[PDB]
Amino acid sequence: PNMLRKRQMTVLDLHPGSGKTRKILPQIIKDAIQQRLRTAVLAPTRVVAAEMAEALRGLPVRYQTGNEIVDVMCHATLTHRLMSPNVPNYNLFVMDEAHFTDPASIAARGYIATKVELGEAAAIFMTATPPGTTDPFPDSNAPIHDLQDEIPDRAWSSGYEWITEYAGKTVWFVASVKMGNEIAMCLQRAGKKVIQLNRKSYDTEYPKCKNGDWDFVITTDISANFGASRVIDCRKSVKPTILEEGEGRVILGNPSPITSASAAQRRGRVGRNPNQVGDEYHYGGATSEDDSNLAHWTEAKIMLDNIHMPNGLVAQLYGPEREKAFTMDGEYRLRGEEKKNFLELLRTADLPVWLAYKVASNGIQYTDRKWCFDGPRTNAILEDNIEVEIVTRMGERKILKPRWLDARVYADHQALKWFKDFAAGK
Repeated sequence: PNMLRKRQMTVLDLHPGSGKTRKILPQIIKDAIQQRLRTAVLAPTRVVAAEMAEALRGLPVRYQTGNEIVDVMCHATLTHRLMSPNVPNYNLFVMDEAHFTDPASIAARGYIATKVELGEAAAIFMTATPPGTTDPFPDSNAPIHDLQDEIPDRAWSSGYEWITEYAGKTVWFVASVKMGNEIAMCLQRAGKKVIQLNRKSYDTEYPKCKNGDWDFVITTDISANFGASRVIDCRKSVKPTILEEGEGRVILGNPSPITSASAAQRRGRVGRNPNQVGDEYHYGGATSEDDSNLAHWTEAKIMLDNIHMPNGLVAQLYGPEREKAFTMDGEYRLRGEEKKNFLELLRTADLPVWLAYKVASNGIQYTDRKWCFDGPRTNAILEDNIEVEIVTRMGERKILKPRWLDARVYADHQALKWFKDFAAGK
């Protein structure tokens, strides 16, 4: 209850499997309402806000993704609102999964930390792996066998007997959906039942695990729980990376080492049941915290620079994250029409922050799509081995050749489809 008073930043380092959302969160919220604190409760991802709504039943809470003083929203709803000209004076912020390195999450932590430092609010960040984490092997409810193994990143014809011999359930984190599919098909040829949880997520696949009739779930990301007694972790992921070369570019790099926080979260899927001994975590490479060129640090700073504060001052990243990229505070601030264009490119067109910033900072209007087509011929986007063409709503056929390339807009067929609609003026 005391943690709720202004000027306190509390990190609840709760090791994986402690049920923070389900037990600890409701008590905090009950104490907040009791103390009449205007409270923002922040969820990172799709499911967590909903899991919060059930956890917080009976409590006067308002969900935003009449008289309630507690608001539940995604990390990103807060950040997008903060940048706009349209946010309550929260006395308390509670951020669940406060390790997420989505740019809007990083920016949200910076804003919150800044408000707490000013003595304007209190905050509680809940996560097993808080920012500044370096330990991939945190505590668990049951001991876990940590095993360094060579992990395949493609189909195998022989060897790797330990993978297929195992009798229990395995979650295998792979570096890419493509790689995941090769592996899944491999395992299926070996008689294993496999679920690929990527963006067939809440299709059949998400609650296809609850039936329990599977041997492996192959996934790239986010670490709801399953029946797993074993995790296989390639310990790599493909990350958007900024290349400062030309007029600048964002690439999706070859698979690179994950952070210790990510490794800990992956490992933390197992060892959760104090009556189940022998769970295993097999990992295939080192972690790294050297990731200053990840797009998200710069994108977080772009967002923070664009949140106006009262003291004329610029919010800063949360302390342990400040070192991830040093710029002069305010460097990325946009004003007037450029800022309006930037927000529209973010909220309507859903462009990545970096790309929205490049377009708006070059004085381009939201509705002017010429930049999608007037880049150098080296920038032509190719899909299934041919130049991508669109027909604009004006009746012109154009090759998609953007002035700035952000690989996230052509990462998958669906990303490229959305970007083509955008380029055409749909």
